Amino acid sequence: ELVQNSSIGEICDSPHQILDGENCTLIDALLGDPQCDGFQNKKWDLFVERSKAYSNCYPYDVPDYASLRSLVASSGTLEFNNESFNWNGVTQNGTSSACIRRSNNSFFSRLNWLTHLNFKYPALNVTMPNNEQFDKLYIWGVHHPVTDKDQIFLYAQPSGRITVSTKRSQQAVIPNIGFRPRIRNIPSRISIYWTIVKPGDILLINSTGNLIAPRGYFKIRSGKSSIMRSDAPIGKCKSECITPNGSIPNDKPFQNVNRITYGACPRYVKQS
Amino acid sequence: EVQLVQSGAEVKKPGASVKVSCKTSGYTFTAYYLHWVRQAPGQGFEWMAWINPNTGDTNYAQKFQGRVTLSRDTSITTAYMELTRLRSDDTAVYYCAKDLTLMYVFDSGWARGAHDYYGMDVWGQGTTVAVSGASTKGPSVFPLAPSSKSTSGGTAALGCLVKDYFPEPVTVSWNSGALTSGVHTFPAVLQSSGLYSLSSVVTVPSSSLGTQTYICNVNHKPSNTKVDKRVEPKSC
Amino acid sequence: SALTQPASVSGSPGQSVTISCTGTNSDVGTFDLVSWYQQYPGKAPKLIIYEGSRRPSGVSDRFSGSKSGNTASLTISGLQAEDEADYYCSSYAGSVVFGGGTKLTVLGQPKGAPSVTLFPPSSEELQANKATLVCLISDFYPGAVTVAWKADSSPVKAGVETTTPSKQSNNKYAASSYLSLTPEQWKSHRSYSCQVTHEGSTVEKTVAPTEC
Ligand SMILES: *[C@@H]1O[C@H](CO)[C@@H](O[C@@H]2O[C@H](CO)[C@@H](O)[C@H](O)[C@H]2NC(C)=O)[C@H](O)[C@H]1NC(C)=O
Ligand SMILES: *[C@@H]1O[C@H](CO)[C@@H](O)[C@H](O)[C@H]1NC(C)=O
Ligand SMILES: *[C@@H]1O[C@H](CO)[C@@H](O)[C@H](O)[C@H]1NC(C)=O
Repeated sequence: ELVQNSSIGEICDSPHQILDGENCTLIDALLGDPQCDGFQNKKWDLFVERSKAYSNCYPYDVPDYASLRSLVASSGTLEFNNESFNWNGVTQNGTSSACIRRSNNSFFSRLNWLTHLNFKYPALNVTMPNNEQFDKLYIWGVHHPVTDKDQIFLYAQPSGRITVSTKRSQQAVIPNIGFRPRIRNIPSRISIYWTIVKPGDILLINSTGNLIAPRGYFKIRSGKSSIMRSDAPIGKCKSECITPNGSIPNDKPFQNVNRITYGACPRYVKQS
Repeated sequence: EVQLVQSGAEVKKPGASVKVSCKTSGYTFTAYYLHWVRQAPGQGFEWMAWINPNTGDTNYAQKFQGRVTLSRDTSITTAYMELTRLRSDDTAVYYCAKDLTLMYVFDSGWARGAHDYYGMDVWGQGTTVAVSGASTKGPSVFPLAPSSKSTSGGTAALGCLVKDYFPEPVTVSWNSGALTSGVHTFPAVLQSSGLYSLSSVVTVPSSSLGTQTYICNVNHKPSNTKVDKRVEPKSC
Repeated sequence: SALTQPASVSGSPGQSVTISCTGTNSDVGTFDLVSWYQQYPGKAPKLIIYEGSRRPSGVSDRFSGSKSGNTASLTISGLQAEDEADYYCSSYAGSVVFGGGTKLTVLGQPKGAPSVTLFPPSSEELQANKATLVCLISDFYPGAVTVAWKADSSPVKAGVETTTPSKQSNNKYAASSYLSLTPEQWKSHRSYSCQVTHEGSTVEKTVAPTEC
């Protein structure tokens, strides 16, 4: 018998740094859901996402959700540095009753909801250089209002336009005004986008409205960090092979517990 | 068109309470702060308090805290301001004013992070509240003697002081109306007690001080008091 | 926690006037949340300047605002007869604060100094155990005056009652001020004075319990 057919039902917290997600996904902890503010600037070798995870802030969606989840998971960190973005002429710190924090209306801790100032929204053109040695990850959004009445009362323009560019890429988004099913009694939505800036490069953001602005950047790292979906409890042991069903020993050259593995694991075989 | 229609003029006695309404129209009542500011007769503006028509939160001024209460009625988009334990020093025109800063957009679930005060763009027509403890009193009339020192040719100024009467008006004539040139009756002043007082002075030739008789005729119709006081040069 | 404005400003038709508005700090000299308001007699205010230099839709471009350090300023160019009103600045310094108000006159006649007549308390009133000094002010233009009373050379602030200026038949202004005293206060001091300040110039009249 040289095929590993069983596991201990637990993920050992050693030797890899395990970060349990509890009720939070990696993207929600990235944006700054009030329930996920305990995960700020935390590091990991394997992020464990649970099936009980749920969002509890402003309803949003991420075009290409898997790639942003994979890119941040393969970085193994949530370290965030605030940058002095100069939004002169607009209102900041937008909050919502769907994003409660400390029994008060709030918003994503990493995002800045910009609206008009006295029914004027000047064309914001801001430039943020990266004079560092690492890569910066900027998370920004586009707000999609329900009606044209809200479009005007939020941004004082019948339609906004957002352009985030570097010397290498360009991202241009037009908001889509319309009704959507009410999530936490909110029929508007936010679309999340990301941009990577390299050393010597500059972040350029042009917006005439509907911009969910960043408050800074996440540091990007390279390593063997990853993410895994599992409802197995985390335990006090040591094992260099993790599967969603728990840690398995790596004695046998084969295993049939599950294909998704992390670390130095045996090869997978079907069977049962 | 944004409109703030306030309630009618009020006449109260000291110690009572007054409550002024302010019906709004032409905008989302619960989306802007609503201020209350008063203006005493002849003075500037003094901010009293504001209210958040959405949540009901208030912010009274330290001088008014404990005596004024703000409230709203969202169904009729009307706000109320009640002042208790009224003073004669509470006599003013009371204004409700809409704040400039938009703070809520309900269907998109937006609430402004903090309130910033940029001004008050729409005001109500104002509600005049008079707080007087005075009843109906006839005036006391005293002579304002002309100057004893006189120049050759020049003029003298004599008058009569009409003290402590209520209410307005009082009529003053000199020598039963035969003297009109040089007559200057000043507008009355309202004292803290609620009573009025004015002075009426006529300028006459100094040579006529010792021959011509000058009598001011005071008539207060609210109390039906008539006074004929003679104004003569001082004893010395 | 206050804003100070000049009591009065004046100009001729076609000229330009500036109304200053000074504070302390953490207001007009940190945040420009300064708003200006125009008020006609017996009418509700109207916002004419917000955000320091911005003008609501419909307000004439002749109105403009500018800051310095801790002062704000409202400028009215091409002055017209209809520009005459009281102007207030407002801002936020712990709470919503208002300026004292500036009466702007558009000069349609030669500036005239006020005539001041001060009457001592009559012998009749003193025997009723009352004493009133009557200070009558007339024939001044523009219609803005500050009145100060003095016991000998010391200021008196209690017992003073002063009217707002009123229009005479000659289209100049008149006002009156009353100082209430006890007969003892009147007879204990050597003299009492009524000081009338108009356009920087002061006219003073004095009375005493002894002169005749
Ligand atoms: C966003 O707006 C900025 C500022 O208007 C644009 O920057 C200008 O770009 C033009 C050519 O597109 C140059 O001629 C100017 O010199 C630039 N201004 C400066 C000094 O920044 C920018 O191009 C806009 N972004 C996009 C992609 O439209
Ligand atoms: C930026 O501010 C947030 C506030 O929540 C904090 O969590 C984060 O550590 C800050 N980053 C830096 C570099 O100060
Ligand atoms: C607004 O955001 C700034 C910068 O992130 C922060 O310092 C401030 O606390 C915020 N204000 C509120 C109360 O939202």
